[PDB]
Amino acid sequence: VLFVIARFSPYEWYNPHPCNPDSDVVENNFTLLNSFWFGVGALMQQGSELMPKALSTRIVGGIWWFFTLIIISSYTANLAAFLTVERMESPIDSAD
Amino acid sequence: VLFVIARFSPYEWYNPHPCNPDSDVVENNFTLLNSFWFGVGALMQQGSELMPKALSTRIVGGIWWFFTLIIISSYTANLAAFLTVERMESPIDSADDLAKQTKIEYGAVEDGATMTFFKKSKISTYDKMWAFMSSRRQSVLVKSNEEGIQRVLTSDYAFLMESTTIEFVTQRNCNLTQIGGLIDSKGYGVGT
Amino acid sequence: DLAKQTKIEYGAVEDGATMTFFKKSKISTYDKMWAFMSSRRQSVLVKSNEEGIQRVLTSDYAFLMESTTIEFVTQRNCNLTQIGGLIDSKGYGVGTPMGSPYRDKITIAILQLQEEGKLHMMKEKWWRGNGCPEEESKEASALGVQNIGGIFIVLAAGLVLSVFVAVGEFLYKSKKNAQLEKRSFCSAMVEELRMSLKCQRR
Amino acid sequence: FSKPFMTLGISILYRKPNGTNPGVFSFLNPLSPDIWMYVLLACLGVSC
Ligand SMILES: CCCCCCCC/C=C/CCCCCCCC(=O)O[C@@H](COC(=O)CCCCCCCCCCCCCCC)COP(=O)([O-])OCC[N+](C)(C)C
Ligand SMILES: CCCCCCCC/C=C/CCCCCCCC(=O)O[C@@H](COC(=O)CCCCCCCCCCCCCCC)COP(=O)([O-])OCC[N+](C)(C)C
Ligand SMILES: CCCCCCCC/C=C/CCCCCCCC(=O)O[C@@H](COC(=O)CCCCCCCCCCCCCCC)COP(=O)([O-])OCC[N+](C)(C)C
Ligand SMILES: CCCCCCCC/C=C\CCCCCCCC(=O)O[C@@H](COC(=O)CCCCCCCCCCCCCCC)COP(=O)([O-])OCC[N+](C)(C)C
Ligand SMILES: CCCCCCCC/C=C\CCCCCCCC(=O)O[C@@H](COC(=O)CCCCCCCCCCCCCCC)COP(=O)([O-])OCC[N+](C)(C)C
Ligand SMILES: CCCCCCCC/C=C\CCCCCCCC(=O)O[C@@H](COC(=O)CCCCCCCCCCCCCCC)COP(=O)([O-])OCC[N+](C)(C)C
Ligand SMILES: *[C@@H]1O[C@H](CO)[C@@H](O[C@@H]2O[C@H](CO)[C@@H](O)[C@H](O)[C@H]2NC(C)=O)[C@H](O)[C@H]1NC(C)=O
Ligand SMILES: CC(C)CCC[C@@H](C)[C@H]1CC[C@H]2[C@@H]3CC=C4C[C@@H](O)CC[C@]4(C)[C@H]3CC[C@]12C
Ligand SMILES: CC(C)CCC[C@@H](C)[C@H]1CC[C@H]2[C@@H]3CC=C4C[C@@H](O)CC[C@]4(C)[C@H]3CC[C@]12C
Ligand SMILES: CC(C)CCC[C@@H](C)[C@H]1CC[C@H]2[C@@H]3CC=C4C[C@@H](O)CC[C@]4(C)[C@H]3CC[C@]12C
Ligand SMILES: O=S1(=O)NCN(C2CC2)c2ccc(F)cc21
Ligand SMILES: N[C@@H](CCC(=O)O)C(=O)O
Ligand SMILES: N[C@@H](CCC(=O)O)C(=O)O
Repeated sequence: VLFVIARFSPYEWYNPHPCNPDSDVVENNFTLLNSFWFGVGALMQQGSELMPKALSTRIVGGIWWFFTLIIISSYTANLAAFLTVERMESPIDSAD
Repeated sequence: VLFVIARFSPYEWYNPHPCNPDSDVVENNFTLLNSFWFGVGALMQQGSELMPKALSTRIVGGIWWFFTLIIISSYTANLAAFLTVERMESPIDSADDLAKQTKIEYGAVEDGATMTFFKKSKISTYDKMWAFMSSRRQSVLVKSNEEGIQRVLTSDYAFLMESTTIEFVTQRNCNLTQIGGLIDSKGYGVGT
Repeated sequence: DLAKQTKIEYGAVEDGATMTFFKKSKISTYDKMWAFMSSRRQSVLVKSNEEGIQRVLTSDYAFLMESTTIEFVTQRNCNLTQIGGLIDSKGYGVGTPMGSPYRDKITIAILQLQEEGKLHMMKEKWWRGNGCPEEESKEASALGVQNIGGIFIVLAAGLVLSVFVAVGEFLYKSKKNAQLEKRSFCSAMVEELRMSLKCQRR
Repeated sequence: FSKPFMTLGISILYRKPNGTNPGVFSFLNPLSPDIWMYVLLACLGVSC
């Protein structure tokens, strides 16, 4: 979805070129291979070097960060229960 | 307030201009669209391409990070507790809910005290139940307790019975419970 | 738990059923309580219910009493509750002398009132008091403002502390450039024209 | 006696223990107040 919007949004078209372009070197650095890397790079909590610039891609960056914030937090909170393995509790303990 | 300071701080105005700085360049990267992106970007723990300069904006970045450090850390603490499912609340909870419906059939043991209770009741809620039970008297009034327990299992049926006999059944079948409080109070007495 | 301790004194109303209950009890737990109560009989056995309620408030004291009178007190004082389940089961009965024509007539008359619900209507009339704000209702404990709270305080105080650094960054710049370019108070207002510009500039 | 008009039971009357609230600086509790200094003297130290 981010690759669809990045080519479609006319603000992600920027020129890299920190020094006096004077005509046209405008690029759209989100390829396919960069778009998965922003997705995987935010899923593993590390964060990529590539950041969205147009607002059309910020909400995609915004919701996906909130998505991976809940996935990883629900992963950590549940895995505390599964490493602390509740032991064998065969349901006879006394004469009662 | 990050955008207000970054358009007021006379050190945020930096030149990109990497080669050799001449004149007439400098510009803030904190537009008002950008300052939400530092605010959301720090809140979502992922970090932005934006990083402030100019100590007055560093302190806003300093205190917002310690803000979002605690909120995310507090959110992960209780999150182990709230990921437990809750089973569905029963559509009846008292005699008022069970009288004001026709989806669940309900009766009691015929020629018993509970049938005798609603027959001679003058409570407006409880008279509705005997107005219900007297019509389809062949269907909802079972002959014994054991036929009453079985038709709760094998159908959609709520059964009116004594509290102490519920105390034996619910300790035996854990899929089937007491609904609501005690309607009246009575007692088993040795008859003479 | 209450029998196996000496930190909390405990008794009941003297010349009552609860004193009579533990006196003629043969339960091993309950005989320990009457072994306790008979020794310091002057201290822990109060004379009435009202003296028993007051010494729970004004001291470290657990009081043995009826369930229904607890139901009136705990709806009135929300700092003081019932501990544990019912020890026994008893009943308030209208006493008559030994052989009377009024025992059976009231036995009819009490049973008539409870099927009409009037024994329940009278109990709700008196035992329902202030409603008594009840309990935390122990469950998962979703964070309100009362237990996070201060992270908004340091965030508010952090932004207050930040803007005095921003005028501190302003004045240290406005003193530095005015050494040679312009004067002291005016060149601050010159940069106010810079900052209030809605555009990009030099 | 007649036949009862109210059901009883002997029970224990006792004070509720006070539920002292986790006051709004509650998140500083998981570390000791000298460790918060020791982290602060670390980030003032290691940065130097
Ligand atoms: C949750 C949502 C709540 C609402 C969100 C918050 C509110 C929404 C915020 C809306 C405005 C903020 C968006 C970024 C700027 C807009 C640029 C643009 O539209 O294209 C412009 C490109 O020209 C420029 O880019 C000039 C850059 C201006 C400085 C950028 C920050 C100042 C915005 C300050 C914002 C107010 C702060 C107080 C005033 C200082 C086209 O120019 P124009 O269209 O013809 O405009 C007049 C030309 N002029 C400006 C160049 C003279
Ligand atoms: C990992 C980050 C570390 C950073 C290093 C710095 C750490 C230096 C910290 C050092 C110690 C600070 C906490 C004191 C110790 C707590 C124990 C205590 O007794 O206090 C208690 C008194 O309440 C207070 O007085 C708390 C201190 C108020 C200032 C808090 C500043 C936040 C830290 C600024 C950092 C932001 C900037 C960070 C950088 C941009 C609090 O407990 P209570 O709730 O009041 O209980 C009583 C409630 N009751 C009365 C109702 C019962
Ligand atoms: C190179 C090595 C260093 C050299 C040595 C230098 C010498 C240093 C030696 C230091 C020795 C230690 C002395 C202090 C001991 C305090 C512990 C304590 O018990 O008191 C209290 C601390 O609670 C507070 O009130 C803390 C003060 C506010 C917290 C904010 C401070 C940091 C702010 C952000 C930092 C920005 C970071 C920026 C990073 C760039 C806790 O108890 P209390 O119940 O709360 O008491 C209330 C007291 N009161 C009533 C007055 C409120
Ligand atoms: C957004 C455009 C409109 C889309 C609408 C269509 C899309 C739908 C597509 C698929 C879903 C189809 C199935 C459900 C359909 C109904 C939805 C629903 O469930 O209702 C929910 C409410 O809905 C909400 O309020 C949540 C909406 C979140 C808004 C996110 C905005 C983020 C922008 C900020 C970005 C910041 C960026 C940062 C950078 C600056 C609740 O309903 P329920 O609990 O499920 O009801 C159960 C009732 N029952 C209990 C009896 C059983
Ligand atoms: C960690 C910091 C992250 C900040 C994010 C904060 C986001 C906004 C936060 C909160 C906003 C809404 C709060 C109400 C939720 C209560 C539960 C509920 O009602 O569920 C009910 C239905 O579901 C709903 O009715 C909620 C519909 C909106 C859901 C989507 C909100 C997230 C926005 C998406 C944007 C993502 C982020 C945007 C930026 C990218 C289920 O029924 P119930 O539970 O039985 O009813 C109890 C109702 N009660 C509890 C109210 C009494
Ligand atoms: C921009 C928007 C501004 C508008 C909003 C401004 C409003 C804020 C006004 C004033 C804020 C500043 C003073 C705090 C007093 C707040 C009042 C209060 O609640 O009482 C406080 C007492 O006082 C304390 O305990 C605070 C101790 C210091 C913490 C605050 C500064 C952090 C120190 C590090 C510096 C960080 C910066 C540097 C970091 C690098 C809390 O105790 P309480 O009374 O028991 O609480 C009542 C709750 N109750 C009723 C449930 C009992
Ligand atoms: C709840 O009960 C009392 C009420 O405050 C607290 O203990 C007494 O507190 C008063 C002052 O309010 C002192 O004069 C007494 O000496 C205290 N008595 C005892 C035995 O401590 C008590 O601390 C409160 N909190 C809890 C958790 O019980
Ligand atoms: C930081 C700014 C920019 C946004 C947040 C506003 C802050 C200052 C406001 C919003 C909600 C407020 C809280 C709302 C409720 C309570 C409970 C009360 O018993 C004490 C005050 C306290 C704890 C308030 C403190 C101040 C508070 C945290
Ligand atoms: C409250 C005040 C008085 C105390 C803090 C002083 C502040 C406002 C001033 C005093 C000297 C200033 C520094 C002087 C020079 C530089 C080098 C420049 O390349 C980046 C900004 C920087 C690093 C300034 C940041 C702000 C600064 C630290
Ligand atoms: C790099 C610097 C600035 C960090 C802060 C100072 C360090 C070196 C000091 C401050 C207080 C010190 C601690 C104080 C108390 C103890 C307990 C003792 O049984 C073992 C050493 C130990 C654990 C010390 C280790 C070193 C310590 C943590
Ligand atoms: O049917 S009874 O003999 N008389 C009426 N009552 C009650 C008023 C509660 C009670 C309460 C408990 C019983 F065991 C018996 C009866
Ligand atoms: N046990 C009741 C009959 C069953 C019932 O009414 O629930 C009685 O003594 O009459
Ligand atoms: N209510 C009791 C007396 C008080 C008590 O023994 O707790 C009774 O009727 O004898």
